[PDB]
Amino acid sequence: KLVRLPGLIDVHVHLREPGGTHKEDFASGTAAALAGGITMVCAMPNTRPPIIDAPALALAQKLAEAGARCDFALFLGASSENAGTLGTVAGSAAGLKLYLNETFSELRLDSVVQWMEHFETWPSHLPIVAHAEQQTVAAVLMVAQLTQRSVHISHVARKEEILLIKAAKARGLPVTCEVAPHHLFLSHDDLERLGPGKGEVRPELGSRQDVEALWENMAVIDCFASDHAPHTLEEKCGSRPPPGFPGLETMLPLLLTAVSEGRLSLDDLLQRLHHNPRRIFHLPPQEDTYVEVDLEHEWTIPSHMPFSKAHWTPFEGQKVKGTVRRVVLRGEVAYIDGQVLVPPGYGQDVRKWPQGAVPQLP
Amino acid sequence: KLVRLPGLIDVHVHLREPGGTHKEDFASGTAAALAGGITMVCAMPNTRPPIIDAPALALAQKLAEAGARCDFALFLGASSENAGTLGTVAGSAAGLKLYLNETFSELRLDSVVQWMEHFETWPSHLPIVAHAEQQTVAAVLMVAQLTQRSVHISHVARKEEILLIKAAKARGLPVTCEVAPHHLFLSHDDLERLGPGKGEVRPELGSRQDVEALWENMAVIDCFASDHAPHTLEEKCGSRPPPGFPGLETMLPLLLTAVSEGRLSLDDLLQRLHHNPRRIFHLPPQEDTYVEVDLEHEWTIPSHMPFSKAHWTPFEGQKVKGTVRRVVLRGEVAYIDGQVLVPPGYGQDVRKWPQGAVPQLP
Ligand SMILES: [Zn+2]
Ligand SMILES: [Zn+2]
Ligand SMILES: [Zn+2]
Ligand SMILES: [Zn+2]
Repeated sequence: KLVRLPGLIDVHVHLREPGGTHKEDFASGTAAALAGGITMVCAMPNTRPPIIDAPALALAQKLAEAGARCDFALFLGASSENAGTLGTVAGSAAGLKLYLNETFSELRLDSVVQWMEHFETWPSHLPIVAHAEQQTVAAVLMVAQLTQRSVHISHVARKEEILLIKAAKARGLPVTCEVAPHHLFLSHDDLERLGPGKGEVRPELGSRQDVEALWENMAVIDCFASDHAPHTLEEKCGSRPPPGFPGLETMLPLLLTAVSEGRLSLDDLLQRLHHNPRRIFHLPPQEDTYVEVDLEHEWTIPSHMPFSKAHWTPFEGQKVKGTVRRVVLRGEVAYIDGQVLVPPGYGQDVRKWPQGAVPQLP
Repeated sequence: KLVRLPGLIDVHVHLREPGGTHKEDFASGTAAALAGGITMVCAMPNTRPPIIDAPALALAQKLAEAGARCDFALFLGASSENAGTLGTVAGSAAGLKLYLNETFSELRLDSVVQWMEHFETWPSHLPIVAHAEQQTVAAVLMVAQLTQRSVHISHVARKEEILLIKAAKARGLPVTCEVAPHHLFLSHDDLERLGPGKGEVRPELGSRQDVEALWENMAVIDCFASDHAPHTLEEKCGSRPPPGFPGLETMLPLLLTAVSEGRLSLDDLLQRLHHNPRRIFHLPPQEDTYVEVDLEHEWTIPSHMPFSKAHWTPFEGQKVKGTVRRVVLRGEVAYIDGQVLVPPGYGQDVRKWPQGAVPQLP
């Protein structure tokens, strides 16, 4: 007996196109999404070139429309040069992303004053997301208060961070956050097995106490999102390992295992992979769209999942219970038992749908 | 014709006793203070042992009462172990100091949650000061708002920081700040001359644009304070140079030069070295206490000033106009033209004066 879920949404994926297509592209990344029960993704802007102006966004939109197999929205990225310049294209994007810790030259912000300028200039009704670790979470929360608006904090990984967000919410501040599966299901205890190269991710893997704190504070977590950050094994095992893990194909199976063990409910899961992503990012419903999962099937995560070009996974060897059996996207069968059945280009930009525009005052 | 000033206050000095007395002690540091026209100092807690509990404070109080030549108050320091333990001695201290960036093991805080615990437990009517650089200023401001109280930011050094504080003040937040003379009178342009060892200080020397921003934003600066941080030349020129500059003997001459050039007024100076320190830290007046200065005398800063055991200065070679001629402290001549005339032990703990206790609700 299969369980029918709505079409799940991952608001944080790196699909590497343009410019890193050996790591992943729209076609491979969205195949990975569908196999993981995800029917809509929001793609991050740290591509090459990065999506930091209108021409780069226009290119990315066409690459996505031609390559995506599931539906999508594309983030714009904040730079040291583009505050006050994105107003005409802002509404066509998923939102604006600020990289406040380690980043590529083009997305580096060298001053909190630049963060303020973005919060002041980006349209007030549109989403802003920050990669912010440790005290940077407190800092960007301050900037959000000074500019009187909301902020979404990406991949919370530490007890310190989730307790700070909890305290902010207790004071009624408009902050939401997400947590990635590797910060719920891996810790320092796994670095031995992974090694210093594969184990490289940002935010870094937490202690057992960090992991326990995130579970204890599940009520504070608004969304789950993969931070799918594909890099090849050659890159991860090399001399200058880039941070990041692939995660689209493993996220839902890991979380379904946790549901089966009673660590959270099916509803808790659907709030965090469907309802809260919709409401925070103003993402539209998808008609005739659903995912069928088998909660009984026990399997072991292999050395690589079938679709991501990353061709490795940090969850290798973990036992899971829960499998995606079928995905239907807008009335077409998109995935069955290991086979993707919609072509590159089937996916659409949800921000171009009438129901996908963010409502605003005239 | 000499100008009579009130007794000036430096709220940020490191006098190194106990535990670093080769660098400075209470007797030498307060001689330096008097020679710089300073009649009251607030001593920082990063001594050895650091002033992080009642026994250490008790020892420091006796060392100061025996050695100080001018009046003083002593800070307590926040640690990872002492939140909630300082209530009985808190009122006897200048305030509580948090070291939020680089620090010794004992004063290191590893989580913003620890900062919050201190803001929640330290008595609400007593001062809290933070060493906070760059985004750390935004972070500690957030903690101050979450806990609904004030904070004083030490040595603001950058355009980024002063503009952040300016924006916070425009929103009516209870934040004050101070700037040190090296961040007004030295910059990157001086690193050539100083070298990488002598030039080591935290916050680091700013760009010319940072320096210009602090002057342009003088209205935002509540206090001047030296951050007198004596280290010997051997230490500064050695393989692991500690950060910090000596500054008590040079601060007032540098600032008087700026007054003579019309860069700020005499009143602007007295607000920042007398009135605002009194009101922010609830420091009492000193009876029959005053400083006589000569604003006409031009001289060149030598390779070392007479009193600090640091026996070097980063201002060597700068031309100044303005000299301290006489200091009277509580009715006794304390300093005349290069000679200190009150003995170690003349100085008193102002927090023990009836007028030096901080008023509170019963
Ligand atoms: Zn990130
Ligand atoms: Zn990311
Ligand atoms: Zn400091
Ligand atoms: Zn200091």
